[PDB]
Amino acid sequence: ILELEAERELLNPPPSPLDKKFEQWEEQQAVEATLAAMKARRS
Amino acid sequence: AALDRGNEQLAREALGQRQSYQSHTEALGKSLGEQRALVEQVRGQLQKL
Amino acid sequence: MELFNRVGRVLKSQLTHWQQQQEAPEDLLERLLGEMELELIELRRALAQTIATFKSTERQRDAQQLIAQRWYEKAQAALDRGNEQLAREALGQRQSYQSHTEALGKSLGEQRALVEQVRGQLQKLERKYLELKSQKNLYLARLKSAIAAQKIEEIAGNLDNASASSLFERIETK
Amino acid sequence: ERKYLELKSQKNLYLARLKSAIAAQKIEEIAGNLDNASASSLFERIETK
Amino acid sequence: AALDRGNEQLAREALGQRQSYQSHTEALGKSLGEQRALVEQVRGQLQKL
Repeated sequence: ILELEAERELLNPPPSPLDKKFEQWEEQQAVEATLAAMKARRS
Repeated sequence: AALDRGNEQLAREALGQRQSYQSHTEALGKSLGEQRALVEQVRGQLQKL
Repeated sequence: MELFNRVGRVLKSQLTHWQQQQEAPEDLLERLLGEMELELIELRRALAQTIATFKSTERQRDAQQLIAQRWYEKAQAALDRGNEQLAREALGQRQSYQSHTEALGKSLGEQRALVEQVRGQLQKLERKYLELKSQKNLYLARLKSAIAAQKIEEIAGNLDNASASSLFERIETK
Repeated sequence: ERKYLELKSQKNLYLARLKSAIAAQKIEEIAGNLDNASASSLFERIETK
Repeated sequence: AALDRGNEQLAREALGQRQSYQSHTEALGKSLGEQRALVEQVRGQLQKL
């Protein structure tokens, strides 16, 4: 498994907490854009 | 199906997936911008030649 | 010498290229860099063997800390009702298990720095090999182009100086 | 026997360390011959030509 | 992705890497300035010859 993981860390940057939080905020911003469409149609 | 009644909770996951689908869609669309320029330039190369 | 003549096919083939090497380094250069690629595929697998051994030592730490938790569970069966008496022995064992766990964890701090520094050493070195391959390809092009240029100058100098003086002065005298 | 187990762990890690050092030695020595011998041969022989 | 909301903290590392990438990019670009002059001068040498 570790041998497979040595190729994982060659194909994939370590998923630190930083990029993880940025990706979570990206999902948050997608839903915030859907909310904007919702309330613009509701205007 | 969850964007009415304020039940948009499930839209979190549904648009969370769509974000990855849009990234591949625009990766394709911009590859297809180069592939456009390729078919245009190869058509002009041929028609001149 | 008859020995020399016997060796002649193998030695003189090499020497015939040896005098050529100014024109033709390509085979010796690419042979060496091929050997460097054969090494470098080892160096990457040796890095993977170090990472595997580092995290396997950490998996042994994961077991030690799991048995330490098993010692807390056995304490918890006596950590209610004020019956913590048996926790004396249970945590007395866990103290030795924590010492080995943190010995592993701090060995694994050095082994961390080893896998980081060896990864940076490799990525610098192999990227230098990549750019050195780029330079070699461009160097064989430069060399062949210079050789061609030398041939134009030398053949042009013989053409103008030898041929043209032969044309003008022999035609004029005739 | 627990010391033997941990010594087995160390030996496995020592063979990995040794092979990795050997590889490193080969990169430094081949790189030193590549840069110093080969590159000076390229620059100074191309320049003189 | 971190240059909005004042979350530019991660830009420290991201641009810290880009600094090394720009150095190699401009090393290439200035090597490619000499290689430009080489292809120009070799083209003029040939076309005269």
